[PDB]
Amino acid sequence: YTRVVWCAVGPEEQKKCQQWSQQSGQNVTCATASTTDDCIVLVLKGEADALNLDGGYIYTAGKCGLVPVLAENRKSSKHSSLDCVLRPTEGYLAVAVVKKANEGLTWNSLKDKKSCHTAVDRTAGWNIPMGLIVNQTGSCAFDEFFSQSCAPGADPKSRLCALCAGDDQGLDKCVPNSKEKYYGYTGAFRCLAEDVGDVAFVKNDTVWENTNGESTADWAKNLKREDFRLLCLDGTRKPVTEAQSCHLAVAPNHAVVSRSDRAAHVEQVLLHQQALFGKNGKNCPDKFCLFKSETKNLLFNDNTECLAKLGGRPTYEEYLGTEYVTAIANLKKCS
Amino acid sequence: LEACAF
Ligand SMILES: *[C@@H]1O[C@H](CO)[C@@H](O[C@@H]2O[C@H](CO)[C@@H](O)[C@H](O)[C@H]2NC(C)=O)[C@H](O)[C@H]1NC(C)=O
Ligand SMILES: *[C@@H]1O[C@H](CO)[C@@H](O[C@@H]2O[C@H](CO)[C@@H](O)[C@H](O)[C@H]2NC(C)=O)[C@H](O)[C@H]1NC(C)=O
Ligand SMILES: *[C@@H]1O[C@H](CO)[C@@H](O)[C@H](O)[C@H]1NC(C)=O
Ligand SMILES: [Fe+3]
Ligand SMILES: [Zn+2]
Ligand SMILES: [Zn+2]
Repeated sequence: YTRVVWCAVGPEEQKKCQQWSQQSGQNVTCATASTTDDCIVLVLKGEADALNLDGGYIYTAGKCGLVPVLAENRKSSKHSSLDCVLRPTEGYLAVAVVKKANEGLTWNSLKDKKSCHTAVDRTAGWNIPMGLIVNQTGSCAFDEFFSQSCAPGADPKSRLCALCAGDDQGLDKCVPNSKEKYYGYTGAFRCLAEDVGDVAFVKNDTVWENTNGESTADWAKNLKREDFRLLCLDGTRKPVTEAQSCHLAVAPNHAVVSRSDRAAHVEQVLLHQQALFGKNGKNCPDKFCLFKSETKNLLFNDNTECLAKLGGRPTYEEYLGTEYVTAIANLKKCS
Repeated sequence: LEACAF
């Protein structure tokens, strides 16, 4: 068998990857790059094997010939006797989140407000909301819609990065990795929690996992769910218990991609590494938990129960689904 | 809506 070379995005991921590599007896080793697109290039060069990707990045990777291998499966809403690895994935709910106290704001008055996005090119943070906004405004000028934003990966001098904050030192402002304070689901939801933004584009799970004590993180530890509302596309505002009726889209779960030539082996190695380090794995929490990182969603989302086998050996289009593929293609026409 | 970005 060969070792599998994981690609870690930024130094926090790299630190986790190195602990995993040590715990796996070097069955997994680590390459690191600054951004997800760079990891994708290491994988296309064959200098890394795999990483787990949001569906907007799966589209980038898939256009370049990389293939989905296993998908993130979180706890199911409904009962299933099937093992996690075989239980079908469900898709997460992209939402637009505001503060309850910001009473006047709805979907229809977002123009000129401040927004917080997980990063450019990610599903709930970018492709879904900006694709909807471009379509509804009839204008590709999405860089001018919000007065200011944090949208990691955008030009650091532009309004789309104005609200980003960088790392502890204020370096790396707007870089699309966990060094940036407002990066990712938890960093965009923190951008809203701290009222840096008026709106955060994240998924439903984000709000629940970072409120009412579910996170002990200093910035989250004291947030109340009731202080937040979801923006629905019909212009109404709802409590965050209503995401199933007040979302912008259902997103394909994050998934591992690799070169086609390495997919079989990546899939076999990961199935084994999660038997050891996954949720109730033989060596988690004793030795190392592959799906934990103190809320920071490093390498995998912290809410991942297991990586699950895909039905029908799907291509990346099949995996993402035809509508979402078309939605991205249409939005990408703007650039 | 075509080629690899890299
Ligand atoms: C929104 O996300 C939250 C967090 O994932 C979901 O709430 C969880 O649902 C699971 C399965 O029902 C429960 O067993 C967990 O206890 C819940 N977590 C928390 C922190 O309350 C919720 O179901 C999602 N809402 C929708 C409509 O999908
Ligand atoms: C933005 O608008 C485009 C243009 O209508 C949407 O694309 C259409 O999606 C439907 C269903 O997926 C297809 O049958 C049409 O053929 C598509 N049109 C084009 C030009 O491809 C797209 O879904 C919208 N983006 C969103 C909703 O995020
Ligand atoms: C590493 O992989 C080898 C080969 O499959 C396997 O025998 C061993 O159990 C694995 N050990 C760890 C810690 O992953
Ligand atoms: Fe995502
Ligand atoms: Zn829906
Ligand atoms: Zn197929």
